[PDB]
Amino acid sequence: KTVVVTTILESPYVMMKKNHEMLEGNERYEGYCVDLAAEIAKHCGFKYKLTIVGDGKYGARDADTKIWNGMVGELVYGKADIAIAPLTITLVREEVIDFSKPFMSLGISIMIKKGTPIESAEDLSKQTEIAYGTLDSGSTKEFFRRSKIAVFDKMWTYMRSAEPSVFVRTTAEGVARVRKSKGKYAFLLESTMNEYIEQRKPCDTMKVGGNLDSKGYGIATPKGSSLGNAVNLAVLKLNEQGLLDKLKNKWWYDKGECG
Amino acid sequence: KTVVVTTILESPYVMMKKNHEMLEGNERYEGYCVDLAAEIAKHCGFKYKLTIVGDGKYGARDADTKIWNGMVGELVYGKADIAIAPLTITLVREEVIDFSKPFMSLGISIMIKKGTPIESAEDLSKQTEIAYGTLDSGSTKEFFRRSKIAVFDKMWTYMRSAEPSVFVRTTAEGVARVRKSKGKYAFLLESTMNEYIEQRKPCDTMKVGGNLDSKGYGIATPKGSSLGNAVNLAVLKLNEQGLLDKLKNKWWYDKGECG
Ligand SMILES: C=C(C)[C@H]1CN[C@H](C(=O)O)[C@H]1CC(=O)O
Ligand SMILES: C=C(C)[C@H]1CN[C@H](C(=O)O)[C@H]1CC(=O)O
Repeated sequence: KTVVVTTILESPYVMMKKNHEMLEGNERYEGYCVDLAAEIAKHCGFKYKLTIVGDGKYGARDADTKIWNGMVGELVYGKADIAIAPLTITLVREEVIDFSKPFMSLGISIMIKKGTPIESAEDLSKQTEIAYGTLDSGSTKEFFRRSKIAVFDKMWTYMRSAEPSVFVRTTAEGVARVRKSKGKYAFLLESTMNEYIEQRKPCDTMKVGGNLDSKGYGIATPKGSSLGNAVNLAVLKLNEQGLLDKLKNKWWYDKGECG
Repeated sequence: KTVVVTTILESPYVMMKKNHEMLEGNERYEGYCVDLAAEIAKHCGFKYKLTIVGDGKYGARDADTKIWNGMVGELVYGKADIAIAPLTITLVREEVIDFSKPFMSLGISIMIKKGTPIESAEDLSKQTEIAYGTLDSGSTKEFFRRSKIAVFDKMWTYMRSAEPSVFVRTTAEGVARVRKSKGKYAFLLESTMNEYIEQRKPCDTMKVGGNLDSKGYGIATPKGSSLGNAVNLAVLKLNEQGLLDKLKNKWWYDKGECG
């Protein structure tokens, strides 16, 4: 049957095309993950339908109810067959779903407004004049909440106690906060998003310092799914063919607006 | 029972300790992969024995006999339970063994003697005054042999036809050739090895340009092994704890000899 793909709108991975109202089906969407879903399906020989996760989440388990939300939840509970999105490969997700080998590398990174006198996480951690935070859901927040590393633990303590709230709900909100805060907000976000934004007008942000960790995004399937093996081999094939690098250049750099 | 680990001597992943003749068992060895094997075993709760692959290979299948050699072969044929080494995650290996999520990122990279007027693969590809090659076995050679990308295809054609042979048998041989060829040899090798060497005396090499691809090393087990799941979760746990970054710094940078 048609494979149900769950994904989520996030630039430049999945976006509704400007003229989407005139299109149908999968053709309504564009972006890195859209292109990737099409290549994976072509290599594994299946038809598929892109659907957008209802709750707008990636995947976390409620501590009380023990229910998985997000795209991971759609897989775990049988609502979707595959998740193709900037879904960070984490231990807690790997315990309940199957992940491909990573299709893209990333790490938590610092986005500043140009001119901000910050060069590293340790720099942020030692001060408060420049506020800093993360998405209020997702693997970045969890990284900090869970870290036993001294600098990241101090940052997490800072972020929980800082007022007003340093958390944002969306990547767009975080970028807007950076751009509007006159150098007094720094956003901690995945390096991929950071790099994407740095290439976009008004060219007033930049990624600074090293990344805080290293990890990858993977394609996820329900545990035991017969699709898993084929999609993993497809990811490795596409990587080896240079197609993943091509897609990254297409969506991040090829039409870069900032020099 | 005790888990049989197959690995291979390659610096700084696995090395015999200077006083190994006075030690026994796993304690004879040191390096990044030695440390990693110990952490994985501790997290998965097994005892293990480090053994060194007999044929000194990583893993490739003979086109005629269809027999797998190297550490991959030891797994496929039941001689070892787990392979812990700088074993590049490739499609052809993933078809016959199980790989963890990557424990370390890398890409094919160019090593030059300092002062060599080369900044990229495309630079090498356009000339012949500076000879360039790879290991005569391994994933780097296969990358070139198999590439359909124009620049890498031209490089492969160059390497097959260049005289004398541009291939080397070991990383040490490649480094020595770079250091001894007065800027007239460049070595194509994994970025991890390149970065390691760049930090060692006599500080006369360096990694130049971007990497030519992106990939990872993974821990490998025989297909269907019950160890697979646990070792994969261990790798993700160790990554998330910052232990993999710590090990890389330990073996590459902490005692760097070159500034
Ligand atoms: C943009 C969203 C909320 C995602 C994408 N990857 C991370 C994930 O899979 O949880 C989340 C980002 C983050 O936590 O900075
Ligand atoms: C050093 C050896 C021959 C290894 C390590 N990784 C690659 C592999 O797993 O094949 C080989 C290196 C290379 O091909 O440049």
